[PDB]
Amino acid sequence: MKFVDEASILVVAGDGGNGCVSFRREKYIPKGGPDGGDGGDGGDVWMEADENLNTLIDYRFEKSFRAERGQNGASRDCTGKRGKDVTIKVPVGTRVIDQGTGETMGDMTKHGQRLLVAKGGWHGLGNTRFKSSVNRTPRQKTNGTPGDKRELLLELMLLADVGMLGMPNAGKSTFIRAVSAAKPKVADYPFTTLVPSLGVVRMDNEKSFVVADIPGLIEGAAEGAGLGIRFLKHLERCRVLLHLIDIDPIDGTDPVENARIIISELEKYSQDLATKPRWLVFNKIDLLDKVEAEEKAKAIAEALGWEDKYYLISAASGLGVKDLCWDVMTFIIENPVV
Amino acid sequence: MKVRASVKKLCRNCKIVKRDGVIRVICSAEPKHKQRQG
Amino acid sequence: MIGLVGKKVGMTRIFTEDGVSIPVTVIEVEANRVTQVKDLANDGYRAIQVTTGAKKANRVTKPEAGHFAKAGVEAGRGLWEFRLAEGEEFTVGQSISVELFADVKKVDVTGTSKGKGFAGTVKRWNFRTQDATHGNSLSHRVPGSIGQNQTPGKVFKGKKMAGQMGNERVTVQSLDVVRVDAERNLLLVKGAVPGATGSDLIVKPAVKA
Amino acid sequence: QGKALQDFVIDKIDDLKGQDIIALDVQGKSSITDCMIICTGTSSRHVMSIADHVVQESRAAGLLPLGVEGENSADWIVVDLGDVIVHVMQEESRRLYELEKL
Amino acid sequence: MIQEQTMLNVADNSGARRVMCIKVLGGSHRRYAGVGDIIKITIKEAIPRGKVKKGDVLKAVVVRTKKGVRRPDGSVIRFDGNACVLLNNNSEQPIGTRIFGPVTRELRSEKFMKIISLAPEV
Amino acid sequence: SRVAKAPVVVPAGVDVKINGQVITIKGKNGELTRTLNDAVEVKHADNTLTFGPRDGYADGWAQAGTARALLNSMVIGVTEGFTKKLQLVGVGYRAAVKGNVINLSLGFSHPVDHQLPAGITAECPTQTEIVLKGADKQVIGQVAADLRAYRRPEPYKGKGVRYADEVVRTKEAKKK
RNA sequence: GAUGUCGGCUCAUCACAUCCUGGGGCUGAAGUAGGUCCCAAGGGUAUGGCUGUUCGCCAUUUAAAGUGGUACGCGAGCUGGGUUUAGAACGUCGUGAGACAGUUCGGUCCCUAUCUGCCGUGGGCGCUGGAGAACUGAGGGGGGCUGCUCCUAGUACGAGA
RNA sequence: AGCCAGGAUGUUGGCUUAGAAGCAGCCAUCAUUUAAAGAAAGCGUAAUAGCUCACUGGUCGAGUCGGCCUGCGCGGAAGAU
Ligand SMILES: Nc1nc2c(ncn2[C@@H]2O[C@H](COP(=O)(O)OP(=O)(O)NP(=O)(O)O)[C@@H](O)[C@H]2O)c(=O)[nH]1
Ligand SMILES: [Mg+2]
Ligand SMILES: [Mg+2]
Ligand SMILES: [Mg+2]
Ligand SMILES: [Mg+2]
Ligand SMILES: [Mg+2]
Ligand SMILES: [Zn+2]
Repeated sequence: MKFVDEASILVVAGDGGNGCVSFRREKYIPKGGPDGGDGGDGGDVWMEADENLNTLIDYRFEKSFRAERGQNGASRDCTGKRGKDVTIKVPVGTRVIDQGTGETMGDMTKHGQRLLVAKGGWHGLGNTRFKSSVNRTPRQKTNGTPGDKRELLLELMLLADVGMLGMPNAGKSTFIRAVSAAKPKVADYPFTTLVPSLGVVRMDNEKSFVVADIPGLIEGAAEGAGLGIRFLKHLERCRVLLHLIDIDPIDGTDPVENARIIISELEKYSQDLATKPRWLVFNKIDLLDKVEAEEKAKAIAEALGWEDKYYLISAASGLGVKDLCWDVMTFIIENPVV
Repeated sequence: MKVRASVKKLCRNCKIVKRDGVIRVICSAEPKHKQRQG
Repeated sequence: MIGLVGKKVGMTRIFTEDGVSIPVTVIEVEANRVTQVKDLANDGYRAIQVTTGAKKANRVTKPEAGHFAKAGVEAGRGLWEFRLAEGEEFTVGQSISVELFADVKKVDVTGTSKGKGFAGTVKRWNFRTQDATHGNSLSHRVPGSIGQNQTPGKVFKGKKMAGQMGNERVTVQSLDVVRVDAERNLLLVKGAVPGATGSDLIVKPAVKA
Repeated sequence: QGKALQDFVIDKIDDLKGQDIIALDVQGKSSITDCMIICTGTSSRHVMSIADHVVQESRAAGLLPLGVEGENSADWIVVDLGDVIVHVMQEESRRLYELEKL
Repeated sequence: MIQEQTMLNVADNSGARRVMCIKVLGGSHRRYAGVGDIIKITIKEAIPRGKVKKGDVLKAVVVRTKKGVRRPDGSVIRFDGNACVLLNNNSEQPIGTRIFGPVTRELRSEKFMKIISLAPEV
Repeated sequence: SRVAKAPVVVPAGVDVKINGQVITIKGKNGELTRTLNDAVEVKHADNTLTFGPRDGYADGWAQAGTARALLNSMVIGVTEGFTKKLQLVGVGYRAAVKGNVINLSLGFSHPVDHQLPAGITAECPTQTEIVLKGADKQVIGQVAADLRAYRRPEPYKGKGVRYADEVVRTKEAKKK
């Protein structure tokens, strides 16, 4: 369901098989020889990238994934079977990090790409493998090489096409309800949402886009002491970054000051988000019953001076929801670079 | 439910009952404490 | 309800209006006459004894002649009993026709299958023939092993080997009836029935769904 | 139904914005049908949507389709409406499979 | 019938000429493939410029059988040569763009309309 | 045992007949009869019913107190009656009663029909509300369990049928 | 005082510490699909390349290609590839004859069933006068496998997939 | 042991804290009228709420609670004709 990154996984490669110290005795042959089958190769844990997945909810409990013990070498030159490979379903774009001198082993690129994370243990050679002129009755046995005990950290970035950035007083969460059916928590208090949530806007069967709402940020969010600026990491992948500004906020009462305060820490996260074409729309229009609604819209739009196309919408019900979505999708078409 | 030779009251809300000649533990709060084979 | 007893005359196909060919078996049924009706008081179970066809007077001996004369029925090829279904009733001497099969639409046919004589293990139990080459000596259609070593030390009952095959009662269930003829006394049943041409067959309404 | 399903299918496809509608009156060249309709699909999802739309309306019309093929892959999907086969396929599939031969 | 290790011809212009039915699909202990069936083939002879190469393993659909096809009226459809249409491994769709030769009506019953539509015969 | 130390009192208009080890509490709300264990004795007395065991029985007072409990519910059911409350939560969940049969629609592919005992009646004040009226607590409890067993609630969304006073576990589950 | 061994073929049977199908509990069980545990032996439980191979690796299916016992089942049922008497050769050891739980080439698999057992089929007698039929059933045996598609329903669930 | 009630007063205790009002973090943990109330153990709310707990009152009315020694039992306990 929801989008949660920063998953951790523990994976162990299958231990290699164990040979057996056995000797062959037949009907007429008391001295047959060292006849002990070698062990089986240990299981191998694999990585698989699927287009369908876009979240790591299945790995927030960090289960321990076990590759089965390699089959022990049986007597009478019976080689044990190798353990079956373990494949973990992973989305596209995840980062692979080890705990302790960890590095990026590989980045998921396309569907079906396979990455090796831990190679299984080698099989244990039986007494058949150590007979020679020096020693003719080998009693020595080799333990299979142990599997790889590795700690894995999975980092995933947001795959949404539209990202939202606005104050907690702005109707970011309630706008998802007007454009989709996702049912996030909506209430009259600051910082209602704690983690980013997804939403898909499907007005037609042929064409659709994914829009995600991001938890609100405050004046002091730039340096920290709140939720920080870490939730803007799930950006730079969205084609367009919709911006919501609360007209005549109930508890803000400073529309001019807080309108430009978003850009303050936007210009200070890491590189000012490369100044991607973020739009600018207002919300809570139904609160202003009449001509006063858009009369203040131009007054607050001239303060920014951007002067580009602005949309007057109300996230409560309709009133620009059905037409703003088309323009958002229109922007998507001509720009296919993610 | 877990089935094991040793059965004990894991939490304060575990009742030990003898059903059909075997020892069982019933947890009214939540069903993770169900045991058998006492 | 009860069924009928008749004789198979052969097999023939039936062409439908859409061109589909239905291979059917043609069974002639003579008007069966009830020779006895059983009751709980006397025998403890309800059944009716019927006969079909005709038998030569010289071949018919006195014991069964009195049996036929008691019911007022002439000689018959054989005698059979059909179990009643808790509410249906028949009287002694009543002739049984064939039109009652106009609604069952599913019949069960029992008869003595063809006799194949002493059949081998391969033919009877559908065993696997051993290799005919690669050094094989005097063992092609032999059964092979028939048990384990001395620990069992015997051959279990019901073990599959050669013996008399066929010439026994065989039941084929859920056979569709195609057409029934009253004035000609023919019954057309879809599929193949056990036995050879001219053998006696017992047809009953299907017991399964 | 005859000479009426020809216009019925075209109306249903055009109801969902089909492009380059062509009707081939294969009266005797083919031994399975009487006429054929080939239509283009803008995208993979559009092709599936067109196929579902024509099948669903056919059931309400009173004719059950005999089957469809291009379900998993939307490159080319066919619908068997009895005497009429209707092909809806992507932009690429109409050139690799050149359907002007019949 | 059609069983494993059987030389097979091609009824399409994918690029192959002679393939090997070497595994028949449908269930456990599958012995034979009828006229409409999914089989696994390996390329034994193909044009170098064709869409497929030598040694490739993929799925095929039978089209014509030596033994024949039993119609519901006791009529058989015999043929001189065994042919198949090549399909992609993941998705059962024809690879070739044309069908060369007659095709039985039985493929219509099993919802194989790609072969039936672009086949200039039965 | 010690629960049986408190004899029960029957209200006015309640007739009690003893014919050995069978007890009848027939009255305003129907007629019912129960056979005993042949080991506990009830003595006819003033307007109060007492219980006692037989000498020479190992169980003794342990099982005698059981009759004191069941007979207590008998007088309640014949004068006040027994009420069982079941409610339906979830979309597509409807309940209706036609005579002696409750009609159920619980997201299945076929309607569910239940046949009630002779002395059990059910009413549907709301499409998602069924109330069971009976004279014996054991019978209505079995009936309520039968209704509950079809769609026992799951702890993720709570969909299913439940008692009015029953509290069910709620889980915030998120994975796969 | 003796062919008798491993593997393969034919034929199987039994146990459940259950591979699938069946019934459930818990879950870090949204659903499909999985993790673990309990009951359950009715049925079913793969084809090829390599090697003699059992076992394995590989290719491709299936719901699965279960674990073991039965003189590591079964050679008075078959095979004789492995090993291997007598021949010969290579490497090594020894002066040598020769040897080597080192390798390579070739190298006789007998039996007409007495008894128990089993598969079928008969004669004698009995069942209390004899005979001809037709049945109830004390008991015994056979069979019990399952894939895919559609409707329910793109419904419950799920932001969507 | 059940049942019916009470279970606050400065006081949202101070700091960090968007939110720490007892139950995300630390600290002191003293002290008020009471038969009793701990800035306090668990559920829940981001936090308020909303449920308990420690403890007290009333009806009910006679044994109740938890340690030892000993006899006989229960599970632990699945294999092949
Ligand atoms: N009438 C009206 N009220 C609105 C509208 N948009 C928001 N509101 C009101 O203002 C409140 C703002 O809260 P909310 O929308 O949940 O904020 P948010 O998007 O969740 N931001 P954050 O996650 O940071 O708390 C809403 O709960 C609602 O009461 C609107 O268009 N019309
Ligand atoms: Mg929000
Ligand atoms: Mg429609
Ligand atoms: Mg589909
Ligand atoms: Mg869909
Ligand atoms: Mg489907
Ligand atoms: Zn517990």
